[PDB]
Amino acid sequence: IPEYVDWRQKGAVTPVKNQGSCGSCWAFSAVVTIEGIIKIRTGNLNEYSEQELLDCDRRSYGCNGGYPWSALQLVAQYGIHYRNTYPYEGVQRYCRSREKGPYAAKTDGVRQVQPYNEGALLYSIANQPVSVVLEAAGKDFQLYRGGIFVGPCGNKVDHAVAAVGYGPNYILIKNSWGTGWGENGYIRIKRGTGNSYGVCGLYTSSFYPVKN
Ligand SMILES: *[C@@H](C(=O)O)[C@H](O)C(=O)N[C@@H](CC(C)C)C(=O)NCCCCNC(N)=[NH2+]
Repeated sequence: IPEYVDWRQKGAVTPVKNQGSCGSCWAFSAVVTIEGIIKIRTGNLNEYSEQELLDCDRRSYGCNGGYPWSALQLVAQYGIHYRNTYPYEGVQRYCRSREKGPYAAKTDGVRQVQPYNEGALLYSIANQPVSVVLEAAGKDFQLYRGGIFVGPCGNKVDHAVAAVGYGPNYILIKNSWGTGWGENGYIRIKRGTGNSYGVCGLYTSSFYPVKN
């Protein structure tokens, strides 16, 4: 795999979103990987509905949090609507997939990256955007304004984001806190520290959709 991967340069990343007050990071995370893999497989970049995952993933808890892997299973089992048809409301409502006609996209499945393994994560990111989790509760993460982030942070992972690239000394992360946070909405997190958790627990739990 190359020394640098940046899926934004391959036109595989949609603009940065702001999840707002709702704890829907897991659905934003999931959607980034769906948007990425649909572009990689079909050549079209589209935006898909975080709101639909929020309303329709019964394993998750709406704005109270959820599971990227569960949302990814939803999309493989059923599909997902365009974001324009099922726009983000920042509040869990009832699942409106049937009202909004046929799904715009469907995946074939969900894989887990083998946890606590930096090379396994980078291999996956070389192929497509990957849903990853990290500890975002710490003030240093929240006030991040740019640079390679090394922490301080612990391993109490609480926030699902999407890795859309990496370099020699960082993993490139699309966050869902708007374009004002971090590096236009992105964070570069240090890798290769020999901490198998990853910094801020980045290697704890990573998933990507499969599409054939
Ligand atoms: C993340 C966010 O929106 O910033 C959001 O709180 C979230 O989805 N958190 C996850 C943990 C990460 C995905 C590692 C989470 O807390 N998942 C468990 C479900 C939420 C707690 N359960 C209930 N019933 N409230």
